[PDB]
Amino acid sequence: GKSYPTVSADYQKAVEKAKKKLRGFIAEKRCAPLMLRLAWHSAGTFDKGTKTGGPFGTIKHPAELAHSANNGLDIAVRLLEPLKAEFPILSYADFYQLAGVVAVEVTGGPEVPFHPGREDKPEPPPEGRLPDATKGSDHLRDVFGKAMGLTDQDIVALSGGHTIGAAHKERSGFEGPWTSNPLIFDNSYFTELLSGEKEGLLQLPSDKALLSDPVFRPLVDKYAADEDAFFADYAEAHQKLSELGFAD
Ligand code: HEM
Ligand SMILES: [K+]
Repeated sequence: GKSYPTVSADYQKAVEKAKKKLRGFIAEKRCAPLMLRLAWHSAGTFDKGTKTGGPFGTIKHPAELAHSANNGLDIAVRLLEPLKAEFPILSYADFYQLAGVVAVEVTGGPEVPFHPGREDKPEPPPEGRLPDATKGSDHLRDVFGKAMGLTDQDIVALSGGHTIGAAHKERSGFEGPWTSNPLIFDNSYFTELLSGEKEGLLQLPSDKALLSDPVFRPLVDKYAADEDAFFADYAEAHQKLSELGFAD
């Protein structure tokens, strides 16, 4: 159950103006995938049992940026700082999650509902909570299930965020896009994953894990066949992720 906090009218006005400015900025800079990854890596540190981590603005801290999993996200933070400065009333936590919602929207994805009121927290979570691309389904459930508190459906739908963007050998070490159209939010991640490896496209071991797991594979098949079902389940999961630890 979520009970969202009240924010002032002025705060609500700034969310709306920031949403529009983020559309223009993220479209022009071609940085939707990185902005989605910043929001995801922000939220994905939540541990439900201790209620630590999650989307509370800490990823901008040099000490969280310096986590190995977060290679390259300093770029994201830097790119957003001038625009954030235009919206002093907004928390960083809300601004980065709004950026992730807008990243999905401006690449043609679902409209993920957005609620303001996240407070910036003073201290980043311990390093080590983000998923490891070399591991498989048990590990995915450890991180998205046992720590974050998301469902198996959420795991597969959120994995579809790889439909935009690419890996970089100087960041993670992996290299290349998952899809032929890495600035378009669609179900291609799943149709690629099914079709086997393609010259010039990437699959992580963690993506492949989806194919061999009895619960994940029917969802991959669903999303490959029905982009609308993918969009519905993605929007549900992204909203949940963006709200972990918030408004509970
Ligand atoms: C399931 C487990 C996860 C693993 C192991 C994983 C791993 C990775 C890796 C290794 C990269 C490449 C980083 C680089 O070299 O630039 C990456 C990027 C990406 N990830 Fe994930 N990922 C996972 C889940 C997610 C989720 C939950 C989403 C958000 C819904 C997400 C969104 C993205 C985006 C959009 C990119 C591309 C970034 C860019 O183009 O710079 N990933 N991920
Ligand atoms: K795509």
